[PDB]
Amino acid sequence: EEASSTGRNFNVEKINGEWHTIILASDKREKIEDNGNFRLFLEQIHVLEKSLVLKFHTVRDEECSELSMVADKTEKAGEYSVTYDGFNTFTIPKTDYDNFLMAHLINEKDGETFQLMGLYGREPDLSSDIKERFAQLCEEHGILRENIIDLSNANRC
Repeated sequence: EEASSTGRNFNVEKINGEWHTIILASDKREKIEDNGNFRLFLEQIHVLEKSLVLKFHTVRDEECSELSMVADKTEKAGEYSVTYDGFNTFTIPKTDYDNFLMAHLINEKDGETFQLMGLYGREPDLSSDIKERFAQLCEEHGILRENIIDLSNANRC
């Protein structure tokens, strides 16, 4: 079964655990390119009562660096917020819990904004069919495929 974090049947505890950044997408490509602040490699999601603890690592000059963030539930069901290089809110428009998780995020910094979409997998890669479903979801948010970056052969340290 698949669900949306904003859906009536969403079970947040089922997204707990191991996750890997498979593909990142953005309408501001630089944010997820080699030195962008949003090229984050997810490692796990710890589901709490009113928040999610996200553990990521970044890379610079082939060197991994750990970083944790706490995303708090907001007044909108299925929506979380977190301060990081500006103010961010995100939802999970689609997840099947056991294979993939697709997140849609809005960042607001210095009076501006950009969208970030992420495809995370329980394993360090996902099937071409799931990757195609992600490209369709990105398209529905106005993000061109050329702004979608597959990081599957670059997510391990």
